Amino acid sequence: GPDAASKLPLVTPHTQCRLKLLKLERIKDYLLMEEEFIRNQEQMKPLEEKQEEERSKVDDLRGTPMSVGTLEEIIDDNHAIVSTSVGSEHYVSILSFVDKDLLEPGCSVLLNHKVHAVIGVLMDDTDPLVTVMKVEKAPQETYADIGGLDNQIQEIKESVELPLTHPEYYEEMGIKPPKGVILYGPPGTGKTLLAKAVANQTSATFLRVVGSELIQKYLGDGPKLVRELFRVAEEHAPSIVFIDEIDAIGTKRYDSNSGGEREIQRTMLELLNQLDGFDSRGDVKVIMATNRIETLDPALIRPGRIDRKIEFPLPDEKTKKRIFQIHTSRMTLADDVTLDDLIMAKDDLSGADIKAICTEAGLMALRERRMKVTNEDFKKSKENVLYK
Amino acid sequence: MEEGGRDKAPVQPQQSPAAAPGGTDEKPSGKERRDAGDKDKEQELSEEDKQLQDELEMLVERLGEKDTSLYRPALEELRRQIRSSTTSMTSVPKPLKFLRPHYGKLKEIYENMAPGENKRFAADIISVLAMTMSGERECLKYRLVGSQEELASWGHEYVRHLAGEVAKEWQELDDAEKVQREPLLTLVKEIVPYNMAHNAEHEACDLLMEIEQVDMLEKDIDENAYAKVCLYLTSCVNYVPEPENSALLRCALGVFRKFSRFPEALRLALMLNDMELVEDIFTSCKDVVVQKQMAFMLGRHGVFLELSEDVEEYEDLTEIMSNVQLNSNFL
Ligand SMILES: Nc1ncnc2c1ncn2[C@@H]1O[C@H](COP(=O)(O)OP(=O)(O)OP(=O)(O)O)[C@@H](O)[C@H]1O
Ligand SMILES: [Mg+2]
Repeated sequence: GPDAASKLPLVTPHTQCRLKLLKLERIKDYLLMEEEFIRNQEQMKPLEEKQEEERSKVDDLRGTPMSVGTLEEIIDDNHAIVSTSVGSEHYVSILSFVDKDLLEPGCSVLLNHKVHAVIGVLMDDTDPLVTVMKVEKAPQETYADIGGLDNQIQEIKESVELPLTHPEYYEEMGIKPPKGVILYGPPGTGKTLLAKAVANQTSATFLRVVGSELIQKYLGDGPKLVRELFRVAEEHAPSIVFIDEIDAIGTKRYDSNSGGEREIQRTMLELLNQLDGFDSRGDVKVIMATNRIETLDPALIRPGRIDRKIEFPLPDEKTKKRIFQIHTSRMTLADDVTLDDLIMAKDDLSGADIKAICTEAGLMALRERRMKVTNEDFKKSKENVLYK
Repeated sequence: MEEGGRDKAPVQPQQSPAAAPGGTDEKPSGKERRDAGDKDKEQELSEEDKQLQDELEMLVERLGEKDTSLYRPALEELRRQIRSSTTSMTSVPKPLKFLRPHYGKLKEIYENMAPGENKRFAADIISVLAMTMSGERECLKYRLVGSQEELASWGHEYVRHLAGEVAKEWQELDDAEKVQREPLLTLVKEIVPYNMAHNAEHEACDLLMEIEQVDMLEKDIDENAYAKVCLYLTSCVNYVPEPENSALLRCALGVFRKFSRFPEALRLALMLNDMELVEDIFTSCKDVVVQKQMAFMLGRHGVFLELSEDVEEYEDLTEIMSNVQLNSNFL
């Protein structure tokens, strides 16, 4: 609603231009007349104080044991039906003291404890679902840290980050930004790394959900979480929703699923609507990451739902060296290990294997209370990770 | 009060400047020779801002606050040589040593004499030399004088020549957004005689560059909104924007014609002798401009019809203008 700050962010002069001065003095004159305008009338008309008298009378009209209940329906204004504490419905009378605006059908209502009526709305406790996927800040991974993938970082920048920092570009050519991005590649290529990189330099509520939690126990509590996921995203202003391992909504079978595949499909048919249905969309951008782009219904990937398909290949030899350097940056090597010699250990190392080598190297140096990794540590590190 | 690393530099060359009080006796010729040569080399190392903090500037800041307060009027003698050197050190400490409420008694310190040819010194600097201080001072002293002592000596009119000089160079200094800086100073001064001051400012600015005058008109729109309570600047304020957009500027006149409507739209004395001035803008936006001025359209045909020769067609044109082209085209 209204914003307490930012009375007039007219910083267009951005200098000592006199235009800044004229507006400021305007309020000062209005303030002066208001001062004696309120106190003067507050003496010969000592009916309402507006500071202690106003609040006082309403409190008496309220009750000491204020009740809490659920508003069930909105009958004509000044009248509503509110569900009592346990199981009863009362045709209460709405009092004007309430804002009369936050009366959503089912949020909350405060009622007098004897003549039950509407006395006031109650803000709804942050539902546990919102807190579950409300990623605050990406801990450490920056955007120059990712390294390697270069032509693939421009697509994500140009779909989920540019339209929020420089909208003019998709503002003068009359082109709406590409709807979504789907990331696909072998197991371990930076798919999620780039996914959390965008969360770093972003100004929107990031939400993350893995494909495995989209499949639930009871029937119907399937394509109902999908509705909740996109209901939270809309309520939270600009937001990037990240679905990870989307290939778990029909690639993995779980006994907890009361309904079998037939139930999982209806989850997809609800996810299909939530990405492109005849409802309004607003500002919500979907990033889907998967390691098997060939095992999902070719309608979830239809242009319009997800537009830009980004392909993540196994690291190139030149990029392999960059991966080692970034991961080994904060490591006191023993000027005896050569990075180039370990670049060729197996025909194709994902890159997540590179970090595994550089992380097991340290654990192989801790065992000897040594703060310098030698070629022996890496040699045994390169065998304990990608061999067994 | 202390120095490090480069301590040697500020030690040897400072004894002579500090020896001035003791060098004025028995050494009549020593002082003059050193000053002449030091001036040339000083500017080379000053124009470059390679040091965040000025080491030399702070040294004199202390003794200059009190020494200059009583020494300046101590002599009160006009000398050809002393005046040039004296004015040099007055401007340097103004921004920092002088506090905001100190220009009340500063009228006699700067009005009496000018700093020689400081114009060259005010061109290299962008906005930090004297632009901030110069404008603020005139906003207070002048107003009080005109309240009851508007009649004064010729000194009041001397400052008029000063105003014109500044505007001629600020616009082209950088061609950046700072161009809009000039109008602020002229507004405060000459509240009543605003027209006379503006006549000189735009006389030279328009000739220097042609197209860079359009941006100026924009600042005029918002300026008039914050007018005075008294109903005295409702007519004079609306006349200034006209002369600039005349034949002295681009002949588009699209905004010129609109400018006449501000003075309550007194059509009897603003454009009544304006349509026939050009006689060659019939196909231009001249016709369209009047199409948004439904204030004196009834009397338009009173003079236009009697012409019967200024226009190729004089009867058919008027008929098809009212609503013939409005409803038919859309449907
Ligand atoms: N190209 C790369 N550049 C930098 N780090 C990489 C790269 N590829 C993998 N990594 C590292 O691999 C580690 C573990 O795997 P990672 O999180 O990157 O997997 P992923 O590529 O997103 O794959 P998946 O979708 O299978 O989870 C990450 O912490 C990341 O730093
Ligand atoms: Mg992943």
